[PDB]
Amino acid sequence: RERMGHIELASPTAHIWFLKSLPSRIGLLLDMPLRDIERVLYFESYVVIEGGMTNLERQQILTEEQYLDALEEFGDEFDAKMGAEAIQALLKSMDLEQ
Amino acid sequence: GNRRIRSVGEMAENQFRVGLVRVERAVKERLSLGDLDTLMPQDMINAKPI
Amino acid sequence: KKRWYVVQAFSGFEGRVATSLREHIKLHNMEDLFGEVMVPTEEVVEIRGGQRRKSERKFFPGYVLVQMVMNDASWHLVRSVPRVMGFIGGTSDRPAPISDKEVDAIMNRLQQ
Amino acid sequence: ETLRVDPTNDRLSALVEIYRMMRPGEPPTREAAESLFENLFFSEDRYDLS
RNA sequence: CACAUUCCAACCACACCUGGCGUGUGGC
DNA sequence: TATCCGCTCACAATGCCACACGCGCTGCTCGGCC
DNA sequence: CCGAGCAGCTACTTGTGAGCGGATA
Repeated sequence: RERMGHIELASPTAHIWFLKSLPSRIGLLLDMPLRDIERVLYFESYVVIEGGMTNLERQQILTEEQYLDALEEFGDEFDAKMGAEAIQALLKSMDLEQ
Repeated sequence: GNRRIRSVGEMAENQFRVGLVRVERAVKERLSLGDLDTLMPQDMINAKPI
Repeated sequence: KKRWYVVQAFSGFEGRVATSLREHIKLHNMEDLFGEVMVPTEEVVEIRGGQRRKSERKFFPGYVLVQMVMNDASWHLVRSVPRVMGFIGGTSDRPAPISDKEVDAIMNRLQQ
Repeated sequence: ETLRVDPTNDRLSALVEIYRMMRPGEPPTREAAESLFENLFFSEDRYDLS
């Protein structure tokens, strides 16, 4: 009645409750419109991470063309991941007090 | 005058057509390879959907 | 250029969708726009033994990636044939094909 | 008013716009889009006014 | 020598059953 | 650039009781240190 | 080849509240 198990998902996934709350938690926390987060979640666009010296904004989203045309500008420091893993990296790389 | 009444016959004919469109798609995809002198008009039709 | 785009079909009907799209290509005589099916199910993995040593030409994900030239008519043709539920690719509806590295990778999987 | 709010003027852009309105994305040419508009309302297989 | 258990006259233990879910109908 | 207006989506809509019934066929895919 | 479990074959509700553009000063 009480012993439980678990599943080790190979790819970390998002929790649909925190994404479809209206207002969703990530939609307000990550100061990003829910449409773009849904775009990143279903793997039809890219979102950049760790901008730094690149010309792009670190939280900006990109499409596939917007990624291939901009990859030639920077390929070593500019990285745009594309899956609940991206928003997980966004969460882990976010400060609370600042 | 604006509300129409349908009997068992009309609903039965409708469902017969719903099954017939599935069997139609089936016989159309099966006819994509059937040629002359290789099949009777019996094997391409199945009883299942209708 | 004949690029290698990826297409997903109904679960199990991968080879059937492959032959259907081949018959559709041979139908509208559009061979100059497409290549071949390139069915990646080269997984001859089998189980042998007492009177049972047959092979299994299966055991692969449901992907029937086809070499073809991306175009409006080509896309509408490969989508007009039924059982083509999946057209993978991050895009509105016009995706980017696979690169030559994965081409050689799946070629090695074909040869092994 | 419906004319001055009409974004498209010719017949071909009307067809592709109504296709985009029916099916999300999938932007065809004018001749490819017309198939939908001619098959949904004027084809006897998908319109069966008795 | 030590740790740890000991398999058989009535009988105690070896009992007792489908709302998972939906649909249809009827009543208050 | 703020801010009211128009379009779009989530959520709700007794309670009980009684009876009856249901989820198929062909096809496809995965199952295995003696 | 054998067995076991699982997949393909929508619109008369209306109202309320909240959110997302959007267009007007």
